[PDB]
Amino acid sequence: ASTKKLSESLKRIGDELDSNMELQRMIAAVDTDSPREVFFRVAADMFSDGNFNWGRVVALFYFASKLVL
Amino acid sequence: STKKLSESLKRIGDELDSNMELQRMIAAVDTDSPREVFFRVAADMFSDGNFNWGRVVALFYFASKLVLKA
Repeated sequence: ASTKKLSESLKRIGDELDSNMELQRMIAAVDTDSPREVFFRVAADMFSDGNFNWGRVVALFYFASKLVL
Repeated sequence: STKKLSESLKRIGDELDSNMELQRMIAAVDTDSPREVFFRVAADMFSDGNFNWGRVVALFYFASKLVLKA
């Protein structure tokens, strides 16, 4: 427990997002014609179990960022 | 197709929320000044020089839990 430990945990997590080549490839393999359709399709499957927890929403926000930027 | 990605993202989000160590350290921020905590953690996260989007999203995950507790 400390501010150092928290920063390293977040640093580790963020670095896991960007360096996960499998995720990056799946994200690139989706589409680039019409992001709106891709977003709602991915969102529907992510939440088909009904669980709308904050971690998943942030994952979806990361995905949308890569789609529009 | 879209399924493997959605499953991948769902797993990442559930892992964030089940990171008990992470949830526990974040819950310990009973500070008079959230701003200082925010800048302190953000400074350590970027002390190398790499301002990559993944770290920013994790900082955004942290900041949301930090600020939306009041």
